[PDB]
Amino acid sequence: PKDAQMMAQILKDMGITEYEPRVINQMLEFAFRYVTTILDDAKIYSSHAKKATVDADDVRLAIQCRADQSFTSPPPRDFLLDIARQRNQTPLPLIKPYSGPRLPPDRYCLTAPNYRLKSL
Amino acid sequence: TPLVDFLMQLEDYTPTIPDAVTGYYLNRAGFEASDPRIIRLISLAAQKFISDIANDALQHCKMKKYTLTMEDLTPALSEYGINVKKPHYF
Amino acid sequence: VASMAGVNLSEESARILATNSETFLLQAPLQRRILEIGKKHGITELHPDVVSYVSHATQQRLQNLVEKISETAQQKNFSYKDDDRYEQASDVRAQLKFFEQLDQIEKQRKDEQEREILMRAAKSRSRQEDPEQLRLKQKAKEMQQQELAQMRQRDANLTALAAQRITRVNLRDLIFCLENERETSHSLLLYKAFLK
Amino acid sequence: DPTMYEEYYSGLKHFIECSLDCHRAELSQLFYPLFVHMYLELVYNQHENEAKSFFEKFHGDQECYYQDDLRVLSSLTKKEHMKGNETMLDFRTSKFVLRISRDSYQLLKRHLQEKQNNQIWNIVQEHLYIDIFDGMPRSKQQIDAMVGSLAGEAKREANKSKVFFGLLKQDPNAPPQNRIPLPELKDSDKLDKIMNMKETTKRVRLGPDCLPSICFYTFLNAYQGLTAVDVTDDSSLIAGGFADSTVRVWSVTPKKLRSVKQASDLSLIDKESDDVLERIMDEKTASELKILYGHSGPVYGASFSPDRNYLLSSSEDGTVRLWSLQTFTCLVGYKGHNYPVWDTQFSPYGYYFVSGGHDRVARLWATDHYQPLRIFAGHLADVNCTRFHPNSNYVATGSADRTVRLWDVLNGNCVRIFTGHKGPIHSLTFSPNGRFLATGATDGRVLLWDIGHGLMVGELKGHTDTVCSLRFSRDGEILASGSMDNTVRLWDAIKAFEDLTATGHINLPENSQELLLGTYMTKSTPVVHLHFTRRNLVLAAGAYSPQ
Amino acid sequence: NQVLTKKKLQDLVREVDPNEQLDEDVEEMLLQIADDFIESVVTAACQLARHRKSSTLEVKDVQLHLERQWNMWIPG
Repeated sequence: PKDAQMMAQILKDMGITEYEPRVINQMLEFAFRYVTTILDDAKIYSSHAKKATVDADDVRLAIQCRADQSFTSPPPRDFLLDIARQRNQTPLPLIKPYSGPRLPPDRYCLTAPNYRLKSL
Repeated sequence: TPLVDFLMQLEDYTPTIPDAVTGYYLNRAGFEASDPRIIRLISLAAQKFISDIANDALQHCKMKKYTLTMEDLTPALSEYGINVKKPHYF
Repeated sequence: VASMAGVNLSEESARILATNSETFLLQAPLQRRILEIGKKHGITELHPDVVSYVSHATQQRLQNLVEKISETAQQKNFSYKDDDRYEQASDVRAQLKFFEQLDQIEKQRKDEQEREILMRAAKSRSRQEDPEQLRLKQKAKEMQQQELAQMRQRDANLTALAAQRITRVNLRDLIFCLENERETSHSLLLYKAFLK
Repeated sequence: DPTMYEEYYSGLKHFIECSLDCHRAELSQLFYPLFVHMYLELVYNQHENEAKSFFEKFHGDQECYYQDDLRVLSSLTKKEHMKGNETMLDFRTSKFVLRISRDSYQLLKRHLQEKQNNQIWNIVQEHLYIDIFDGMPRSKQQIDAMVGSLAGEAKREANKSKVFFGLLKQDPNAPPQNRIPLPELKDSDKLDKIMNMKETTKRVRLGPDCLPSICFYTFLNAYQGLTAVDVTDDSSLIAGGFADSTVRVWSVTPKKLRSVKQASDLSLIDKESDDVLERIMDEKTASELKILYGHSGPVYGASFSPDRNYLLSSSEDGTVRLWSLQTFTCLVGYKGHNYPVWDTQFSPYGYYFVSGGHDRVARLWATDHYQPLRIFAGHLADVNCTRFHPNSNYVATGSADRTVRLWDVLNGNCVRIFTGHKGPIHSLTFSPNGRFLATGATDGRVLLWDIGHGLMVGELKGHTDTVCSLRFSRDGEILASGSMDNTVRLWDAIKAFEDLTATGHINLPENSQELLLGTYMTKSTPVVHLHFTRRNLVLAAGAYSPQ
Repeated sequence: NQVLTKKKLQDLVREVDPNEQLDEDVEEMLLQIADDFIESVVTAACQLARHRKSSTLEVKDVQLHLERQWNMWIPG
């Protein structure tokens, strides 16, 4: 196909030699889902600005307002290094010698009487 | 306790989806088969969801019965807030 | 409202009956708050019906989150053991009570072993030099047994003289209602909340 | 400025390739960081056409080991594409370290302090550190051995901190026992070491002559993909983490897996009995296989505790789970990552554990707190591996930004940075001495690092695909390597450490051929785990994939 | 500077449950979530207003960001 032969070149440019045949079919299904939610929001933004033609600033708005919600990322390095030094300053606690099975408080564990219904 | 009564009746009930298949997709998400009746209620809830979508789609087909087309699933899931996608790339 | 059979309509209508079965932001500091973010875009003045619309929008954001954390803060206040339609299946906590009793027994055993080692340190017909810890510490053991007797006669002398559930919402209930919704699932406010 | 970046970079490219060959191989190090820092500054200032032209003109003169980073960069053409990458966002703000000699830096600074090239000199002194050592300029096959990372080839001032790399109990390199608050040694834990030294009595000296026997424990069907294996310290249990969100414990000794009795059955028996543990076992529950459910995602880490209770597992759903091996249920779910936790490991003393995830940190937990104790947050990509030191005062975290970092458990400080891998590190192991560290990555290279000197001491380059499992022997005589080429290679881990600076590097020997004692090929089976029995017998586990 | 006065938030809980008490940590996180919501909504609404070539930030702009990204549908 046309758009399915370009999908095998996006993977081969990323060095993916081996892949399942259903991999191309659902990256095209995601790419179709992504463009019919940019352009669906683009004509919502065009009707907000009251213009009959969806021009390039509408797609510039609908991309950056969908990328502000959908595609997130891990926390940044200046945020990870601040919560590290706030946590790594606290000294390590000592251990009670014969406390038993060392566990968190019981509202943080998964150890409850764990009931079930009576069969009748 | 209407639902507690129903789950107690769910022993001796065989659902449309098997418990070897409903229990497989529950084990995939961490839900382990402690009680068969609970697996059966989950199976029946999934069945009701698919059946309700199908019945709405049939009312749309009768308005425009017989064949279920993507243009029947499209207004049927639109009241659910679900925008279904055409394939369009095959 | 756009969807007549919408699926979040049936959620918060059945959630309220589950909690029944057990903000109005300040207009003066908010109007300065909108205008300062408007300097970064060129939105120099705002419409007079917006600062009360954002306050109605902030209310329905937190009321959709206060109702959501209330139906999981009452999920923990359902005691099964009062009902007898339910049966207990696996208690790890009573096994832990057994472990606590076993640990007390082990500590007693360790104390006995230490006493035996002290006695061995100078075993003779008569007390032997520095390691004669048996001569003094064993007398102290007898003194400790005499002290126990006290914890048993105080229980005896005083006997002779004699002769609407409240729901508290933890940070877990707020965290549980953040990783489920699509917004604030991968966010720096939930990621920091794992350390608070 | 931006339209003449292909004139600044090609001028410095013309100066370096016209230099003499002793300084040319060392001055070729600043081709890659000056190519990326000029390309990322073009796309951050919204100069896309010029960025695309620069990428096309200079991408093919970059070293072959950099193809993956080059492909991620070729995708990055917009500014907002790079504003949510968080690896090139941290590459743009950090400084490339670029260890060069003073004999070659004099030729570089005599070509940059002049006004003819004051623009590329302005990019160098803004985006590049330069760490100068007084010595010989390195060869090209020695520079190739120690570069490969992003913000790579770190300073010698990082690798000069005092590291207590010795074992606990005199050793001057050993930390005190009260440095890290380690747990007590119980009488059941002291009973374990009594039968452990009975196994050490039958332990064979391996060396280059008495090559060990390898017992492969293949997973035959495994149509749910096996993603994690661990074996206990005595070869008694084998755990399997699978892609169908299950952990499966197998007993390999002829002794079935039993759960302890329920609380009603324990209340009627008495304690203080000699049998006690035997009395508690339930015989109604006795299988050769126990399946553990509760992860909502593929289990990627698996770690036993040294007392043979307390299985650990981490998965894609962002939780680390502590499974009991006496009740065979889940106890705790440690939710600190929102992202796939790629590895976890218990401490060799069994109280603390470290888990590294997709969120580019490694957390230190203690099995007593719902929150971590130390956050090791200096990596620029995913923390793929997390390994404890044999004294458990130091945590080595390999990662996907081609660096290995040692972290002190006190203060959470990075005390060593080991760069020189070309792919993401997928295996770490420590020497039983505590002096050395073997790391493997996707380039098929096993790099042997010193820990006191912070210097790589050897390079083992026999493997072809990703080296996913390393272990040293119980004596330290042999390092075993298992990779995706379905081979278990054995390396001489005594002849590799025969020699024990201020130049911050040693001349690596190119001796891999003499350090290979043998290569054994698996039948279509990638060697996921490697384990050494206490009688020095190699165990290996891998799902058989016909492929 | 604080827009939510920590007492009207307690009336948002009393309307749902007459018998419920939040923790101080929960209240502070709820206040942070409110502050973050106000900031994100205003920034995107202002992006829509610049798009409509306006300096006025009318509700149409605030109402559009709720319906498309948050699905709130507050009556205007």
